Amino acid sequence: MFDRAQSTIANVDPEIFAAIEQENRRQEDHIELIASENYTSPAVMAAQGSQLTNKYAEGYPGKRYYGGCEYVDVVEQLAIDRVKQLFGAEAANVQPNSGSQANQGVFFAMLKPGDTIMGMSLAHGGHLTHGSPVNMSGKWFNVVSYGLNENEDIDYDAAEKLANEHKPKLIVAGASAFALKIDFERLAKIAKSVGAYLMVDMAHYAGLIAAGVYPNPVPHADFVTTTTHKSLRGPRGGVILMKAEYEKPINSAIFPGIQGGPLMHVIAAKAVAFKEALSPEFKEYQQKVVENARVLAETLVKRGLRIVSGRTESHVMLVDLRAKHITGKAAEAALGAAHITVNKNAIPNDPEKPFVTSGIRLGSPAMTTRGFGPAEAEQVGNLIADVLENPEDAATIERVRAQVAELTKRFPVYR
Amino acid sequence: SMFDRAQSTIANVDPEIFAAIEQENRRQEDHIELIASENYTSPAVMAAQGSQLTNKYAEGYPGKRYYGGCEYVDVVEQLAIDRVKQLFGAEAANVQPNSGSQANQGVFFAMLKPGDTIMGMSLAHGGHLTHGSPVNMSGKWFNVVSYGLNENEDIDYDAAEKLANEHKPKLIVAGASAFALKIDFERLAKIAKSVGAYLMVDMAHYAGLIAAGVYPNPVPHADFVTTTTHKSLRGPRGGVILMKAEYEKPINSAIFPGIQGGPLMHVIAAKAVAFKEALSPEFKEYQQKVVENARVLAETLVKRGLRIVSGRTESHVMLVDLRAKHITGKAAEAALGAAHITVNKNAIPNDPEKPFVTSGIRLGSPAMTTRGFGPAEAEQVGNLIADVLENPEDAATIERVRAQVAELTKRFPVYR
Ligand SMILES: *Cc1c(COP(=O)(O)O)cnc(C)c1O
Ligand SMILES: *Cc1c(COP(=O)(O)O)cnc(C)c1O
Repeated sequence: MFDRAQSTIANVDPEIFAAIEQENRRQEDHIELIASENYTSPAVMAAQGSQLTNKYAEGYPGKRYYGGCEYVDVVEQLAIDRVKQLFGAEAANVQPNSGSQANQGVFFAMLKPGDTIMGMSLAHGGHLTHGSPVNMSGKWFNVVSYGLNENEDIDYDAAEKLANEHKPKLIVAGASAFALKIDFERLAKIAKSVGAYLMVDMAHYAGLIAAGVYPNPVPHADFVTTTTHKSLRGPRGGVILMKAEYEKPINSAIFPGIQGGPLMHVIAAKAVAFKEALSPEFKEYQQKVVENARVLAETLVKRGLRIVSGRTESHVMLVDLRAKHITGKAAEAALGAAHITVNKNAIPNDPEKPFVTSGIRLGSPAMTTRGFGPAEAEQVGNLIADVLENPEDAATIERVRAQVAELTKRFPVYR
Repeated sequence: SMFDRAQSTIANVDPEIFAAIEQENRRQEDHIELIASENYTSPAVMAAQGSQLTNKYAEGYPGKRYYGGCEYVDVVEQLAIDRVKQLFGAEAANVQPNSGSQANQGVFFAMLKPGDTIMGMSLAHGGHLTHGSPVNMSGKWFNVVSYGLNENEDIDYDAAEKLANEHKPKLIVAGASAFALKIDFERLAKIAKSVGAYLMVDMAHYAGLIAAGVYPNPVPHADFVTTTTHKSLRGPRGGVILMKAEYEKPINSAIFPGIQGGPLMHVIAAKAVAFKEALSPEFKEYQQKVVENARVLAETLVKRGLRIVSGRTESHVMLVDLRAKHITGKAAEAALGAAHITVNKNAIPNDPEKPFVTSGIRLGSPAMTTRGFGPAEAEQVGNLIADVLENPEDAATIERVRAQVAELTKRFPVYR
């Protein structure tokens, strides 16, 4: 059971082996445009497959409850130091188990149940964790939301009025389906004017920010949270960045507040991902992410679709499908049949029900990771439009699927 | 390239992290681990969590996902669910919790509101941080009443019953991180029912023993049973909630969209592997050995003049009262560590020492048993520990024990 020769997934658990093999193949054989998805490196995966899963290391480097933490301390401190370097942060906590736990760490440190918070409207591109009434963020706190103006940019003037009316203890900024640069400096001014903390959840944009191709919230915010996966291209998990004055409450909130033993193998994987993100090659990658998203958007507009906000300045776009008389749900299904993975998403003032929608969200991080360039981004844009224009036509779906197969064979994810 | 498995190795990409991992692998070999919450998980479990399943966003549940493309991760998660239900006889399960802490928090988010009253076992008497500490969520946002041990150092069920009637808790937590005896879950369920409270049993420490049928199963008696997948269950690091079917909907909703986002599908694959291992006859043999080795270790320490809190062990764990040897828990932990025996200090009931000093150490057998120790080695270990406790500052003693420990760790490698 503990011989690495005999204890292989195939020998121990053939069913789980088979499912993993089919998932490996599924990742190769579909073009992934879900904007929150990426492919992480073999080195990152190897780190989280390590024996570091065996170590209980409650506490912090040099300040652990148990002995024997000399080497996991080196690992965690490298992760902290590198993520501080990436974002210019005064302090960091690399223990959060997920983006959700990173956000909850800030809330636990700084708020009490019933306190008022502001966040971006879910209907307008905010995330579940930014105040949904079925998420902790909204169930146990009093939430006021701000959204977009008529031009489909953030309505900063409206946000300012709401902040003055409701006096939130904390303002959340960031989004999961918003294509433009967010004015973090302006949001910091608004927060300061009412005595609120500013927390920026940069999960979608963190990789772009690390590469300098999207604005950095760190100089402006009290707290910045993120996933380590998504555009940062790391393992699944979370990070809190914070001003030095908040180092003690934040660290205390993560442990012993809301977590126990950190996942040290995942933290090793975070450290590896941060080393990758510090490299010149990562900056080139993110430049390509931005270019590919722009080209994809441009192509869809040429084919008669509309981009919410009118343009992208990031990795992501929300496509208004109404000109093609197809719902987001129907588009997602037809594209999936053609081996293009997207997700439905409501648009501002969507006429359709919430599980139907009039939009799809698309992002470039994953296709860019597997090597697509602008010529491929354009091809993909045209293949999408081909499906949208005849979504139930077997021949169309088959033609697109065949073209997708040529692309996925030419651009394998893992070698 | 950055995505060529030939070139993207830890050693090539991140030599500093590679070096630290190699040193940790060596550290695991070279010490005898007696921390009762520690174990060594299998190469197959590690391989699963090193897989490409880390790339998949799979918010929601099997067949009920937000995104497409979840056919294969659905197979994985449902296998995990089915196997853990089979292991414990549970009516329903949620295998998404990121940790034991998140498993507990899922139950609280589902069933309680801030300010509600809960009961849990006293931390001073063997309860866990997550059972109501004022600096943990469990205690900061809820009103906590604790119950503890009687004069015999067993749970004072009569006192727990009186407290439940006085305080009318919405939910009673049972389970412990430093308690050696069988807990009477049936009795606690009667107490909870009598005041209309939910019973949640946090079985993290005991879960592997329970799966093997060598410690009592709380599942027939509790509304909710939470656990880690690591510790005695010997899986990857993460959590599980087991629940009566009538609570399936609130529990699942509480985990997602309530307190988590995308599940860690690679870790869930690793959980499924660990559960398959736990279903095997070899795992039952392992847990029988865990119980035997803990008993032998305890017996040996008693022969050498130490005392076991509660007077005996009925599980994988023991709390050793060190007072007869005039040594603190802190001092014992340090001296043993110098001799390559890893333990942790722990307060005893009515400890005369300050909280970071203590009069006890906690010891457990899961890890040493995993690497192949039997009763002869458990007895040797007991004697080596006593040798150190009797002369903790004596260089010759520490060195002699270290040499003996090195013979044992070379004989019983963790990974081959
Ligand atoms: C995906 C996401 C999260 C949650 O991350 P999980 O690791 O899925 O818990 C939080 N915030 C934002 C903006 C996200 O996009
Ligand atoms: C270790 C433990 C936990 C916490 O598990 P983590 O995975 O470290 O969050 C909860 N309850 C008990 C009884 C434990 O022993």
